[PDB]
Amino acid sequence: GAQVSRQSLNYFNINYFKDAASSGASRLD
Amino acid sequence: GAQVSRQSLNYFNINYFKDAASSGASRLD
Amino acid sequence: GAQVSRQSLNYFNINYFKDAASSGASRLD
Amino acid sequence: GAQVSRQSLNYFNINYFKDAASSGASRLD
Amino acid sequence: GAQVSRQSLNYFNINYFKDAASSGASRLD
Amino acid sequence: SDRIIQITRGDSTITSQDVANAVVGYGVWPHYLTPQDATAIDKPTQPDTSSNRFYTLDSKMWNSTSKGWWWKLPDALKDMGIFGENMFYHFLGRSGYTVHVQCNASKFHQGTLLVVMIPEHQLATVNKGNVNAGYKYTHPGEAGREVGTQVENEKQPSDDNWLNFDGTLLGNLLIFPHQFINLRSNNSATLIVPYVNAVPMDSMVRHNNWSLVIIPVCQLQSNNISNIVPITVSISPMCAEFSGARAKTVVQ
Amino acid sequence: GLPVYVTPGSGQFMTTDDMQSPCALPWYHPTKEIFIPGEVKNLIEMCQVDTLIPINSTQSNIGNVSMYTVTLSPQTKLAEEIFAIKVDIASHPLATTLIGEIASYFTHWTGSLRFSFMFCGTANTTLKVLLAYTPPGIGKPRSRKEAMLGTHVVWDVGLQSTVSLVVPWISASQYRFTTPDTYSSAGYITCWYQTNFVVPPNTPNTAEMLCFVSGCKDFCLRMARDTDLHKQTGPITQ
Amino acid sequence: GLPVYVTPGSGQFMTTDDMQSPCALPWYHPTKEIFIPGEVKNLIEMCQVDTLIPINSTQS
Amino acid sequence: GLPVYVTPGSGQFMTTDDMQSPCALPWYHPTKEIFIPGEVKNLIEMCQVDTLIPINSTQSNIGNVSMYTVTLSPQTKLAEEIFAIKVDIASHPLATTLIGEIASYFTHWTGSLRFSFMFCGTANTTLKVLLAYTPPGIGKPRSRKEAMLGTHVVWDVGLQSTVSLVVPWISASQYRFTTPDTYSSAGYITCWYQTNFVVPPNTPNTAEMLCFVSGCKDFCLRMARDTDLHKQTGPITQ
Amino acid sequence: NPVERYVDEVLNEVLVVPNINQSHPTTSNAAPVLDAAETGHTNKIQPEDTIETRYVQSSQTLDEMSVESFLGRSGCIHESVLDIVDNYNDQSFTKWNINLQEMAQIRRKFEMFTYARFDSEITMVPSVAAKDGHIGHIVMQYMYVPPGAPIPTTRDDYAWQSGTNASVFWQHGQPFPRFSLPFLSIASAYYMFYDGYDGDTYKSRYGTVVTNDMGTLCSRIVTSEQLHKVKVVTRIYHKAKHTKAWCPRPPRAVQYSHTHTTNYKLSSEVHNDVAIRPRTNLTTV
Amino acid sequence: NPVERYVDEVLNEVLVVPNINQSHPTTSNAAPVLDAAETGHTNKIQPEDTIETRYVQSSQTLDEMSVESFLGRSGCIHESVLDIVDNYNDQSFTKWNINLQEMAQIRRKFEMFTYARFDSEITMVPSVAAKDGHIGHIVMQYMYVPPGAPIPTTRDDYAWQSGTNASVFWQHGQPFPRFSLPFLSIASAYYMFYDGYDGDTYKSRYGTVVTNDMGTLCSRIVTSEQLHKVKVVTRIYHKAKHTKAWCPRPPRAVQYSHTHTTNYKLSSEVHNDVAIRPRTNLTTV
Amino acid sequence: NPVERYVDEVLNEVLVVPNINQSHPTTSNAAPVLDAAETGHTNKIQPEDTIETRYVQSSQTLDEMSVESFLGRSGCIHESVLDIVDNYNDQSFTKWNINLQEMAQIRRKFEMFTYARFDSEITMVPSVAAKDGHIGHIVMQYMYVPPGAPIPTTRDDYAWQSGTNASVFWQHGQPFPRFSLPFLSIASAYYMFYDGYDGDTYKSRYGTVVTNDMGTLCSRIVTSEQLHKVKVVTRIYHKAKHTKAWCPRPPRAVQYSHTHTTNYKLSSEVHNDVAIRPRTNLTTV
Ligand SMILES: CCCCCCCCCCCCCC(=O)O
Ligand SMILES: CCCCCCCCCCCCCC(=O)O
Ligand SMILES: CCCCCCCCCCCCCC(=O)O
Repeated sequence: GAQVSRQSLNYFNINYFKDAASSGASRLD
Repeated sequence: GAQVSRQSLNYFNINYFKDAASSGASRLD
Repeated sequence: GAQVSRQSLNYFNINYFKDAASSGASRLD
Repeated sequence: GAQVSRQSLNYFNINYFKDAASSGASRLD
Repeated sequence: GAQVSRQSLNYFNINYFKDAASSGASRLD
Repeated sequence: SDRIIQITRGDSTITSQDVANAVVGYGVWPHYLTPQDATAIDKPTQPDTSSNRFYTLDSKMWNSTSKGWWWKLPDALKDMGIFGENMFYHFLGRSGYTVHVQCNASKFHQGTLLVVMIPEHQLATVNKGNVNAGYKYTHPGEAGREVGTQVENEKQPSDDNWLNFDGTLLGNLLIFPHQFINLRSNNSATLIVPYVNAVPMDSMVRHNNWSLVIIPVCQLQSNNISNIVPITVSISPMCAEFSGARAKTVVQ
Repeated sequence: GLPVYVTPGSGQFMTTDDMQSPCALPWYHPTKEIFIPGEVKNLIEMCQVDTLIPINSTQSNIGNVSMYTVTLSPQTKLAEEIFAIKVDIASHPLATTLIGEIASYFTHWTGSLRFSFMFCGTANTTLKVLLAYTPPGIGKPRSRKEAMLGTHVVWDVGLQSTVSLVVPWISASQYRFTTPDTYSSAGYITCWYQTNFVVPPNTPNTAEMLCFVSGCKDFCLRMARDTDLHKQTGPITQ
Repeated sequence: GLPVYVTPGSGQFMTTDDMQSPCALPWYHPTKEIFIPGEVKNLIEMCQVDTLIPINSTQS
Repeated sequence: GLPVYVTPGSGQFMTTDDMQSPCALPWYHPTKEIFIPGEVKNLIEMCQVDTLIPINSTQSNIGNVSMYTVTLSPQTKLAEEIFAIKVDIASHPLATTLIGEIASYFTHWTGSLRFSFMFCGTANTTLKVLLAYTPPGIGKPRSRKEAMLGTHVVWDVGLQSTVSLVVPWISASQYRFTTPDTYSSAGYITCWYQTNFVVPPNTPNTAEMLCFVSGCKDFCLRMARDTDLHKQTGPITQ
Repeated sequence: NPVERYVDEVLNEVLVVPNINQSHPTTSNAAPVLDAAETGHTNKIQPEDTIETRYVQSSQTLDEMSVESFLGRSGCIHESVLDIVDNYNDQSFTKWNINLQEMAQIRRKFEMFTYARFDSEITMVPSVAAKDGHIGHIVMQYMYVPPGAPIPTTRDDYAWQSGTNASVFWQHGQPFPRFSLPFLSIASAYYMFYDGYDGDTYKSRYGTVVTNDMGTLCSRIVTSEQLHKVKVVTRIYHKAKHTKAWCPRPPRAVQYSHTHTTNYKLSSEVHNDVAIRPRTNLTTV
Repeated sequence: NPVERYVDEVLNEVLVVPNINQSHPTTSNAAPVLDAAETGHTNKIQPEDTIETRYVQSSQTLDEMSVESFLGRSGCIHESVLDIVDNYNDQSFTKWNINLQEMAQIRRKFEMFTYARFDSEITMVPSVAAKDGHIGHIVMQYMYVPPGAPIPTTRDDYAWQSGTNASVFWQHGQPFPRFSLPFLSIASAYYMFYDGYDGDTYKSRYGTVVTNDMGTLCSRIVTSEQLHKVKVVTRIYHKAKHTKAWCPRPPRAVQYSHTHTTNYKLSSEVHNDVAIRPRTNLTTV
Repeated sequence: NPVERYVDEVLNEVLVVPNINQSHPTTSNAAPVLDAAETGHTNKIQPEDTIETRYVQSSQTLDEMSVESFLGRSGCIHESVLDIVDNYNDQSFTKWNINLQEMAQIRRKFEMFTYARFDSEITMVPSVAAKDGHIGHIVMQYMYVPPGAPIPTTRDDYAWQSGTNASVFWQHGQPFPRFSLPFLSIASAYYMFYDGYDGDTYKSRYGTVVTNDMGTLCSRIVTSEQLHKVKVVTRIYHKAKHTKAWCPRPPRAVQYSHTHTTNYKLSSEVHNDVAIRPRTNLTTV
């Protein structure tokens, strides 16, 4: 998945696999 | 093929080969 | 080259090299 | 991160890791 | 750098390094 | 008439009533150095008409056995008036040239001279290992070199006209700015060449930018051989400018 | 990470590939480019310039300027043959001409060729010659009559010293091999006396002729390859 | 650099794969295509043409 | 997965590459940056500052402050030579100056050089000197007359103690090699008595002069390289 | 424009140098060539002021002379050796007190400034020498042990578990390991020099050893003992990134002798200890 | 259109050649076939002027004949040898004064021009020959030493630290190393030929050796001494990119004998020294 | 739609076959089943015309029967052998006159057409057999030598410099080499058959050897001589891409005997030379 943001500073939060366990470290807060 | 969705959470369902047999596991339902 | 199509089902026909001989199998018809 | 510019000459300043120390050499000035 | 063109046949002239000497063969004329 | 030509440079005017048009080396007319291409920062000196004039060299005699002649520029003009003085008082120099080769005979004569202007004519030595042509040999002055005469020496350059004195075939010299003096057609050749180099200005003492090569490709023949047929060369600098003034350099 | 599939060819080094690579001297700024007369952008520019054909390259002439000249003189027999060579751009004696040397760096050629000839006798020497191009599928002409049935130019010597004969591209295939190949041998170019070499009295009874070659507007080379007109049999040292 | 995951199959050579590859003759321009009668685009075209059956193919 | 083609160069380690890499200390927040006077952003800033030339570095002077001074005194012969050195920024004795040391970390240099001289005799000591720059293509001047034909400055000693001679960039090529190379040897800078060193009675009959060097607005270095002005012949231990 | 600045980066034309303008003859009571070095300032005279110059458009750029460029090249800072001679358990692991003081080339460059702040890119080049013929399957472990963390004393020490410390595992045949480290100091910048002590007595330590503790690099051959003995040498390379430097200083003029100290040795003939070459006399070029 | 130009690049139809137009019989006092080679110009006569031609649409393109294409092919310029025979310390490293004069094939192509400007792509092909059986773990270091930089004199010379010079480390089993170099000259273009000296005396050097100093390539086997001796041969390949050339010249007609010089040798029978093949006579094809 | 056509490509439903429609009993003086094969045309009668058919929706597609598909499979065309037996210098290199005539499987498929035009994908599969135990470090060089280019006669021949020819260097352990070649002919299509000669005499050559010269493939083990001898076999695979074919013909019915020729051998019992199996009689299925 690609959680594309915009500001231009575009953020591409990509999830390469189809399972939540596969993603990297979580964000804080 | 790229089945790009939008919500911003963009989904990129990519098919790297030209044969249906090549794609990964099917969706449910 | 990227022959981007739209329908959303986007098609990305990419040619990675600069010579026609380099591309893969031709389309039919 | 992707600092996409536009002019068309698009610039893609990508940061592949989540730490500032990971990026390449700094710009001048 | 990405010199994105449009026609849809999009052209992606990408320069992966930050030095002119690094790019491939020049265009003619 | 297209057979005629008059060339005026400074206080000199040269004429010919039987020319074969004229050649402008690489299609570029000589011009002064621009500030976009310049590197040396001192203001250049431009003698103008006192240096950009025709200087006539020592004449040579063409006979049935002649193998050719060559001169190097600016070396050939090192002792020619104001132009010569300037090339020794300054570290840097820059110039274009109008080369006018003269040779008349008679209509009952026949012969052909290939006149060529070669940029960076780096001469070779033959069967001498890595020993290269000595400074003195590539700086003969207005006397130039008579191919087929010079008594050999170790640092002596090649004298093979068919190998362009550098390991390449004579037949391909035509790729360089050139003309022919075919006695039945013309009695002179005219070549105007611009400054050609990988740097905007250079030492006129240790770098010869152009080389004038004259090879008789068709033997001089007639039924009145006692009449001497000379070849005369007149060269006029163009847009000559110098930089880096100091004392006068003395060679040798 | 992004799933990838390493394709065949990966890791190989092909001398003609066109990839990008990191610069060993980052931040380095090359010397400003200055204007230099004589820039060349395409080798075709060099193929369009005449260079001399060492047409008289017999063993006794090689190593002498005479290998570039053809002698003409008063004939006692009519319609005598002056010279004959193959038209093939990379064959001998055309091989060492500039266009022949460049053609030797390619595998295929096409287009029309321009052969020029400059008479160098006295201004009072007259002559008419027949330059002929014999398309393939037949042997070289054995006589002037046989030769003139093909493509030709009758050259009259006069105030203008040079004449040109164009060898048109007459081929079954769009291209031909540059190296000596039967199937694609382009034919011959021969020269014959049309009338005779004539001079007044007290005038040299022989004269020379120079021969040139270059390519016409349709000339073109294809498929780069190493040349066989130059070699290295030992180390080139310092 | 972009994090990647080399998948099984990588580096293999399958005679029926359909990948792209660098051209050994860059800048080369192929001979112009001319019209030739009789082009075939699909083998079905050949299956639709009658041919004789060697029906009496006894050894003799 | 995405089909990829591994290019030549992959897996190699080039000390001058500019790639990204994972951080060994994730989440780590560096110490806040505070203001510190004296920040340097470009080495050119250091090349523009004068440093002393160890011009009098004869064997007997090295290891002593006297290696930085040149002695002047009343002359009995006119137009005597005071000193002479090469102008080449990385040659000796310029090599160990700050600009010379920095130039030794690069392969090429260009631009004009600024040489300054401060007279250190008594306030009642007078003198006129001629500082000359001799462009290349000739040997160093053998006399004042020969030297003044080139670029020069006639320095009159007075209330203002220091004078500057600029060695303009006079070269065939846009750049020169920093290491001692014939083709690109920039010339010489010599010093001669223009009049004479004069003092009233009861005043020291000799005086010192200090010499400085720095680069002008057009000075520039290129192509980073390791220096040969410093070495390591053994392990540096704890 | 972030795209116009991009073009300047590719062409390396971010920092251009001034042109030389045409000048003319002058006769004035304003004498730029005259000044006073006593002020501590450099005369700002330019070529146009001392000779008649022509107009010249400069094309040179100062990009490569930037601090980022100068210190942004990867150089060797350590050569770790694991030589299996006669005892695998004792010779298959080692440690190194991290510092940039042991290799002259990079040390001298950084020491041309008093303070410097930067992130670090560490690249490792391991090479396995087959002393007996084979190398087998070599797997290495490089662990960064910050000051305070337990230092391993055996090849199977629990500290190798690396439950918190960062460890990099390399497998022979795989590309060279590489990782980035963020500016590590407890201060705002690293001290290239430090005129201070860790106390006020005759026995207090002096210099950068007091302020530059970076911890230890502990290495070990992960692979258990093999029949054939090997000698693994891992060379460590360092490159500064996102750099800032303050207060430039004179370059090191003599060989270094020890780490964290400016100490030096002098022979009986000092001209041999410096790069200065003796001149015959004042007028011999 | 940057997309229409893209299609022409893929199809290699950027530079098209002119068509041949239909011509007809003529009778005129204008004789195109006649000219004067003495002028130094080539007669511009075309086929339509000498015969009756038909109309033909040309499909040929000159793309492949471009200078970029001609000089844009990677060719061998050096074959470095590190042969371990009896002394590892002396035989495990070497150096080469860089130049494009030692291999005939690429040298001749570049020498068809007087000046040339281009960036360079260097590709290295190392091959380790197992003289005794094994190769162990081979790691190579290739360091570019620009003129002036210290040249290593031992395999452990401090210069190998490469604190500023660019070094490429290759590991056996990894892909071939490759990097780009920007146009390196202090001038605007490289001299393929130079009719000048580095002085004005009988002992001054002549030719391109005066202007073409590119520094040195220093190599060494990083791996320390191994039981089994190897012979590592690294072949260097060069390819010009973003090329420009000026003043074409006659191709080299005889074998090269030395670097930076046009010198040649001649035998007693010169026809053996050139590619020209003796003709029986003027009329024997 | 370029996206709807995309879906058909993935599903392989670009070329659909016609449905069968329902038919009914008929009584007419129009007899579709009757025709005349003498015309040289095939009767176009369909099942609906001879029986009473039901309606059936066809789902079959002809995509896989396309010419691109038929000839678009990579097959072996050559098996190059470099067998080190007793002389490395002579046995470490070889050459092959390129052609698609030596392997029956792909040759027969292409020969089902008279002319064919296509680009080629060449894939190489090298395998190093350790005859003495080790293989060391094997690096191969494959050079394409177009007709006319100098052919190497030794393993160190200058031609291996490959200053212009294309060469592919492969390193043992790296993936299989692969590159594309554009349609190479001097004509518009390749001749699968050629009823012509290269002259008009009793000694002129006949067949495709006259028109199909593709040059030579020169190979060599780049690695210098090693202690242990190896046998390197490189198998070459070819696949046609972007294909067009003209004038289909009868399939090869007997074994091939030589390249570029339709020659064949016949035994005393011809039924053994063809795939036809003798029938007992006309009525024995
Ligand atoms: C595994 C080794 C970590 C690599 C070395 C990192 C060095 C960064 C710290 C620089 C501080 C310089 C002060 C000093 O001389 O000690
Ligand atoms: C590690 C080797 C650097 C590779 C070689 C780079 C060559 C580029 C310079 C070309 C200049 C040609 C002049 C000459 O003949 O020396
Ligand atoms: C390194 C080998 C090049 C690989 C082979 C390429 C083959 C393409 C040409 C096809 C022409 C068929 C005619 C024939 O039977 O010879």
